Amino acid sequence: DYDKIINQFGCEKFNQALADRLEKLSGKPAHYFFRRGIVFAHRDFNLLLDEIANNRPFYLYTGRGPSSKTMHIGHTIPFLLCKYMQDAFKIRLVIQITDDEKFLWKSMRLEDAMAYGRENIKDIVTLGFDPKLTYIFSNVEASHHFEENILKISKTINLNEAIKVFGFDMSSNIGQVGFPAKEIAPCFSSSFRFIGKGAMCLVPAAVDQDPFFRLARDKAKALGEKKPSSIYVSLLPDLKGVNPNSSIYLDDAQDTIRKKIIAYAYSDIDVDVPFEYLKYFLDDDQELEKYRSGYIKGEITSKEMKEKCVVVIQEFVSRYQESRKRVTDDDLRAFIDIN
Amino acid sequence: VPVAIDYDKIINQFGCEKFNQALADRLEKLSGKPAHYFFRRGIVFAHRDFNLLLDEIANNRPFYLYTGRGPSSKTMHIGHTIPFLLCKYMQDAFKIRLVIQITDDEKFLWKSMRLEDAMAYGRENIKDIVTLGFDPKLTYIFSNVEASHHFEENILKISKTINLNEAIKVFGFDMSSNIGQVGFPAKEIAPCFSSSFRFIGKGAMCLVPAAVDQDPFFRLARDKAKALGEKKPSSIYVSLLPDLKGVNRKMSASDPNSSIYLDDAQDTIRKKIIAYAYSGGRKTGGDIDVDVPFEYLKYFLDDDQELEKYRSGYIKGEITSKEMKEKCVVVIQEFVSRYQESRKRVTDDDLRAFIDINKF
Ligand SMILES: N[C@@H](Cc1c[nH]c2ccccc12)C(=O)O
Ligand SMILES: N[C@@H](Cc1c[nH]c2ccccc12)C(=O)O
Ligand SMILES: [K+]
Ligand SMILES: [K+]
Repeated sequence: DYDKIINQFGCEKFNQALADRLEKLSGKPAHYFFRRGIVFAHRDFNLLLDEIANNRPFYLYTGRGPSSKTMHIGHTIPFLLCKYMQDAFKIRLVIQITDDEKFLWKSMRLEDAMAYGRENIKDIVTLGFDPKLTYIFSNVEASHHFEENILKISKTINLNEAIKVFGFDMSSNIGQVGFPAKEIAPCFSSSFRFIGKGAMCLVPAAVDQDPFFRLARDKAKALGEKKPSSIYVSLLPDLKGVNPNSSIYLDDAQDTIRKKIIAYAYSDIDVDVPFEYLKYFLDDDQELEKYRSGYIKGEITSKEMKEKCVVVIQEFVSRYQESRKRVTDDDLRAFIDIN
Repeated sequence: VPVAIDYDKIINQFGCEKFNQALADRLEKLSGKPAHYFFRRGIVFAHRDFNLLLDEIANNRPFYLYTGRGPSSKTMHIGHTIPFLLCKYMQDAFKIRLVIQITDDEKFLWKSMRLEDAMAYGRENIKDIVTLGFDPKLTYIFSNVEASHHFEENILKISKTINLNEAIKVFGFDMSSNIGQVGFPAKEIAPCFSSSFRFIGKGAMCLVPAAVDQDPFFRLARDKAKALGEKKPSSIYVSLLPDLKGVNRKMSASDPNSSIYLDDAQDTIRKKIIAYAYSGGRKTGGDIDVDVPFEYLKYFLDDDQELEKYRSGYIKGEITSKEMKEKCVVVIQEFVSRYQESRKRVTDDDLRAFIDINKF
């Protein structure tokens, strides 16, 4: 229930007026995420759209927390949204890899969290962001470049707030408690040398990242910075239709994919996982529409739905692996270089 | 109580060991050279595991010193020089490394200050410290803001081992504390571990000369040593020089008029001491135990026999309070003057050598 999720976090409901505006402003149709309700919520997107209308530049900011097995396809969603956004407005993108957060939260040696951090970057670079417009960084290694901001953010946030907003308690470690300043800092242009002096930030994130951003927004004025704007993506469910072997991984083979879908995909179009997967990955609106119409009229079977989902997901992973196989460890360096 | 302090109540309220003359003797044998007068005159009163640091030395194992200063807007008073003098000595006696954390972060995080200022003040305090004349080849002085990231791993590892329950019980944090403050003790703890500095031997033991008010950081550091696979730091504690009325053995300054500052003119030093220094003298021997001028000498008179001569003479009424004050004036005066002429000669080249982690 998406209205209840919006109510709990207290952000705004996304709407199609905002998609039209974005389409109008980009001279190209809004990415289908905005059209299919995958982007369902926001804070101040209108204001970021106003920034584009006034031909002022904005920049994107998103993050990823390590915890490596291979990444699955659900993990690509905000990053795809950033790719489209970068390619539409040829704008800069900063990606935070939270090796520190994963270390501080999970039972994990730091070297491993950092090691997973690097693979996640290789995996993320795969989606083909512009190296001249994208800065991806490890927190452990590189959040000190905006140390001043971290301190400044940290000073404005008392434990009272930290607890209420994040649910810390007497057993939270003092790293966890300090960490939100490191997630908030990249929300401000002053955090990066390579970004214009008062560029607005746009933060595409799982809705569940919101508290960082309501908070960042509350402290912006006190810090003399522009309020970031944010947009939220629904989370792709696993194939059973929920949140192990029923996720679709980025290193799954073509046959592994056809297996997982035929076996586990729950098959009434509001409950149908194969359609839902299609909502997220099938490029063609006229095509997707055929299947929504088709299943609804009973002119298409669950067998056919599964199988169209199969080939679409197969087209996606195959594109991904074709690029992945070619990401050299040299290529990784262009993205993490600050200088 | 002007000079006299119940050192044992201070030692018990913290959980540390008391210093003894056995440890100074051990220090003499091991360095060949005599033990710094700090160790002989009661100024090093408490410690944790100094016997073990001595055992490291005796075992041809290296150690390093670590100490700190939070920068302030204000000129620091001569009291502030005490643990840094102890380091200068320890460094020269063992030709060992020293790391000095300037906590511009802490001062920013705790005070009503722009970060820019804390950092500026930090940079002045590095000039202030270098003045005391350390070995450029063995001393790393750094700002936390610029430089603590070279040990962000240790900060992160340390941060994992300290929960809020503990952070509060130990440091007195509350709901109105900011989250920078709460995380800060990991940053003070980190330099206790040789791995926090690339240029120090794999597992060299740390020795922290400190005000006892700093113990909680080190008790905690020692508690997390095993957790981190690191050697427990040793710690020795200095009794703080009192103000001229005695009493305020705070690193913080009470009534400026009753403290001697590193920028006081010679006549101010005389005026201040003669006017406000509380004396042991009787109405009409002398009461050494409360005599503030003698206490100052205990801290600053680099000559043992001359100290003994004033002590003796005082106890048997052979020396007057005016005379004790007088000698106290000359000693403080010379110390401040040598300090000030040294400050002038400190170039930025001097400074840049102390500041650069690449030197080692
Ligand atoms: N903490 C997030 C990662 C992250 C950091 N910064 C972000 C900004 C936007 C979205 C996500 C992030 C996670 O565990 O996944
Ligand atoms: N909290 C200390 C600063 C400090 C950091 N590390 C230290 C090590 C030793 C002594 C003091 C310090 C102070 O303001 O005094
Ligand atoms: K900037
Ligand atoms: K080391």
